[PDB]
Amino acid sequence: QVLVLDGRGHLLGRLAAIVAKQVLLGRKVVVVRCEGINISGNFYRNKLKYLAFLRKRMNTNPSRGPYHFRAPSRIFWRTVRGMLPHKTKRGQAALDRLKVFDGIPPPYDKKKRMVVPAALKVVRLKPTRKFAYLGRLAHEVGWKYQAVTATLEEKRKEKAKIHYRKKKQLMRLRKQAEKNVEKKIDRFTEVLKTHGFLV
Amino acid sequence: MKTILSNQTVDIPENVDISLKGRTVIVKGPRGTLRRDFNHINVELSLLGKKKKRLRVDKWWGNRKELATVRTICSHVQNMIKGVTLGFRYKMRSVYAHFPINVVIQENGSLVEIRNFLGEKYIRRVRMRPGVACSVSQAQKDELVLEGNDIELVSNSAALIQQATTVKNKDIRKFLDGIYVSEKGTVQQA
Amino acid sequence: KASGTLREYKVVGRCLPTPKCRTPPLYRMRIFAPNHVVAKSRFWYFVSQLKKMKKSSGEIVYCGQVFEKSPLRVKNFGIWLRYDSRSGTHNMYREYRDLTTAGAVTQCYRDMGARHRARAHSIQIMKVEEIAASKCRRPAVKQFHDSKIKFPLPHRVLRRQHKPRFTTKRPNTFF
Amino acid sequence: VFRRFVEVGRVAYVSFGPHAGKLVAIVDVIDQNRALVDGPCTRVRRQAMPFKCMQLTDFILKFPHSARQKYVRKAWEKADINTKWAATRWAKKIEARERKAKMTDFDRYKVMKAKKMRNRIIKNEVKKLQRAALLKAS
RNA sequence: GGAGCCUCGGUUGGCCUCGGAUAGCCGGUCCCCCGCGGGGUCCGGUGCGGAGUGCCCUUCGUCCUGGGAAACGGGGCGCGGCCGGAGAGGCGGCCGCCCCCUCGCCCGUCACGCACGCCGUUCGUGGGGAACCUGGCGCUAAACCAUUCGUAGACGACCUGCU
RNA sequence: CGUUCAUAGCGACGUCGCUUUUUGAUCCUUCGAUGUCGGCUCUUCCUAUCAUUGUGAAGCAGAAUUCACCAAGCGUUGGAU
RNA sequence: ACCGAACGCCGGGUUAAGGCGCCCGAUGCCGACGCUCAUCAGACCCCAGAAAAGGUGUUGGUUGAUAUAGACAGCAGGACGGUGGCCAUGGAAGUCGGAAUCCGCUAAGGAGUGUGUAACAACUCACCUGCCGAAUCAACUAGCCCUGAAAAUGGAUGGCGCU
RNA sequence: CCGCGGCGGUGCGCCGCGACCGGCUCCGGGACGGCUGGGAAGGCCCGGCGGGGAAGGUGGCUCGGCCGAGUGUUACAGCCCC
Ligand SMILES: [Mg+2]
Ligand SMILES: [Mg+2]
Ligand SMILES: [Mg+2]
Ligand SMILES: [Mg+2]
Ligand SMILES: [Mg+2]
Ligand SMILES: [Mg+2]
Repeated sequence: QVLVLDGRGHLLGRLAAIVAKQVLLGRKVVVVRCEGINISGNFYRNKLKYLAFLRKRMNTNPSRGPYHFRAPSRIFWRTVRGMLPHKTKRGQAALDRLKVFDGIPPPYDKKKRMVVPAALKVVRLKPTRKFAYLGRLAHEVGWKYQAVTATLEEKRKEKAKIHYRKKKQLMRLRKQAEKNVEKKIDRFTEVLKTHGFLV
Repeated sequence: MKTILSNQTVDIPENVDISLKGRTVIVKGPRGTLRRDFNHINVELSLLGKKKKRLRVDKWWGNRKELATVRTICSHVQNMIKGVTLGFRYKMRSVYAHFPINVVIQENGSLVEIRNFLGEKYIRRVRMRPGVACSVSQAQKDELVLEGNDIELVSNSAALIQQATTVKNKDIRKFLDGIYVSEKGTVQQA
Repeated sequence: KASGTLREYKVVGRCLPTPKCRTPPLYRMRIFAPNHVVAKSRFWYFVSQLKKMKKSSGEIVYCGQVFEKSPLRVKNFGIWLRYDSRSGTHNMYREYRDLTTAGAVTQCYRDMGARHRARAHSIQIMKVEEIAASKCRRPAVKQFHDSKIKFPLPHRVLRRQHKPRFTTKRPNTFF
Repeated sequence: VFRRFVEVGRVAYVSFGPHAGKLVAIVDVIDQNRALVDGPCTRVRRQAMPFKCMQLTDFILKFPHSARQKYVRKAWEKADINTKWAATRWAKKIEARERKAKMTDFDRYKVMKAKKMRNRIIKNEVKKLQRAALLKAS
């Protein structure tokens, strides 16, 4: 009942729009590995674009003025907020369905997580164009915890490699088990390729 | 417009053995290995012939700026082949009207102390790029030798010690001093 | 004029007879247009430019569509233009490769739009001529003149991005 | 690092459009993005067709670049492409997928019942294998 | 274990490689190197992906008896030990012992209010919160005022002291 | 013009612009009233950069220098009338 | 005040002008063909913003050369004599300027592009080869892009964003 | 009082069905006319007549195991095309 999306490889605005409509229709969404989100146009372009946004501040009392979140997760959360009616009750309710994370923490690390292929960089940009990793961008604009998030993801990736290896070994046993047993499953396996699987 | 196909060939010499992990050419031979990743150039690096005699670089449906890369990849590969076989030797001669630029290497090649440039108390230490090894030559009085396999790293490390020794707030047409690259050659010629 | 995909129309018309000129001469034209209504208009436009002849003073004798006589052959049309810039008016010779004349003129109009921001109403097609392998000046067209033609469809980007709007699998573009 | 090419005489599978799910030999290349195409034996008339909609197989039957339909028909039947295609894994998983769509509710139930058992027989084999392999490790 | 206000949304699950994209996935190594695995080379398979999210898992009436194929699997909110897991762990795993059952796939064999054509059915649910009856083992206060202080102070606040 | 040399630095005859720190035009707003010059005090913003940082230019030997670029971080005073 | 359309109170349909990533009803079309990357991109009548002039940035056109009688750039070899030619002496024998402005040798060199000289000198700038190995090169023109392009609270293709 | 016989108005409250008409918006079939009495195509083949790319060919060179593959030239038809 909960979309978990891997923010990696996705386009900042293009993912946001897809998340926004889903969140409005009551779907609970989790976006994960937000630092991996990457935005079209070269890096310097987008740094300057952020640094302009930082300049925008309420002159008389900046403490009120636009809160420039540095964290990539919070950046993504901000751009998603831009595509909601976030002054309403329904808009706020919708925003509260959304959940966004720098890196991929423990509830979601052991969950298969989807990819929006309509917002995916490989698909949407030409291969000769330039783009910016929203990690670097966040890092250079203030974000403190790039290095920490990086190290935790190494540990996560190592722990995931093991899990995969064990999954592979089981799949291998399954394939061998079928070969061991293929005369006493023969007239089940036959019907599962009359109605069109296994082929 | 889109050019239906363009390509080139690079005939590797029988001394060298090049291999390519996808788009990441690794060239090895007499002096050592040199890898280089062209993931960012977007081309078909074929490697054809028994005895592995030539490297072929296609580029399908390229527009004019895409087709410019075709040659450049080929050229870098040439330099990579050269570096493995012969190597690169950039010679650079020190120049001065007075202050005789006292050079002295340190760790091995690595460090280059450049004392008494223009009478300045500030000693310019200059690192080299890993693999490059500076050395003070004989048979030529004021002259450095930079040797290394990877040309990029050598020529940049030359530039480091060229720009290090620069003259501020003067007429640089008058004050011609510093260590400048005089000859870009090889370690061994054959 | 606007567009859709054009059809070749043969339009013939004459300045209608008087006491003085009892059997006035017929004039024919090759008028490319979306339909016969606008074809007949376009005819009168060209005919007014050339001859003292307006729609009132004349009659269109025969307007009829002309079909491509070799649809399933692939040909090289040389097409001579006359557009209007933001600046002054200009001549061109373009070359297109198509199954049909009409298609080749449609294909021209689109290019003019793209390459020059030239809008239909600005443009005049003078002649459109199917041409040999040779007599082709444009290397865009020439690169397809080859017997053992061969190329891959390299970075074959997916469509159907909203059949699975979400998915487990990251896609593939090698084939 | 390409293996499949828009060659004259390459058979291609038309992914979608009016003539979806049909094989088609490329007669001649018109343009950057448009081929002149035929499928005499596959019920596809000679026409231009955009590359977008056709994905291309591993079958290059040999005829000259602008032959007159008769000859490409002969090259199709000589190679026996219809038989070869069907024997391919690709065509089989197309056939598979079609069958799954056609599946009636009684059929569906039958399968459910069949799988229920078929996976249970595999599961016990797998568990036993694991415990024995555990025995090898010990 | 029993009632009893209130707040509602829901109406099988999916327990995970990394990533690449002018490439990838799986095997197996005969052979070599590293710490049952990791890396390599070589070979054999897939690749409009069937070791496919176009996917996978799970079944959805209850019972009886009396055959076949499949058969030691499941349970008792069964019970004790040994693990792994810290990013916001919050979940699993593996090992002993007690009792009970014969559950998936085909067949026969009957019966279950068959409520007489007709709507919010069907679950997560022993849900969240608030007020109420039973057992077992645990507990035994701080805070504020007042007073005091002056590192503090407009007043509050703050720092201190007082069997 | 600049010994020489159109363009280091300039630039006639012509021409194209921007600006609202000038002054005019204008009269839209306010005449049941928006307190009318300066100075003092205090903050902030701009850059069309005087100085300072890093640089390209010279008719830059040095010193002094104008010309230009990134640039508004920090400065930019005491008095006589 | 523009564009569409002119209002009794309602149901169904259908439109206009405008739209259809998300805010926001509608492209979640396997839409078609091009063009364009901007360290100030661009993004819809009225309308809320820029010019002259530039740019081998890229893309089209137009017109012309020159070429296997061996180009075009790139590596190199000569650049003379009739001759202090004449006007100008203040010095211009090619060279501050200007009227001239042809012949010889010719393979071929202008009575000279400049550097520079008081003036020379010296240097430099055709015609031809040697190597290499197919297109090369010029002048216009018009699309998108860029330069031109400087304001004072922090800020507005409506916003988010978008390649 | 039992007939819910015949007619007339009604339903306590929530419902559903049916066929008939009006107005819509879609779907699927089939049958025709015209045209350059459509254009192309297909199928059968036969007799000729030329021209072009460019070939079961030949040839220089290259790459693989006389054969297969890749360029190059004159070009008839034993690949086609017009
Ligand atoms: Mg801070
Ligand atoms: Mg100085
Ligand atoms: Mg002068
Ligand atoms: Mg006031
Ligand atoms: Mg400035
Ligand atoms: Mg109007």
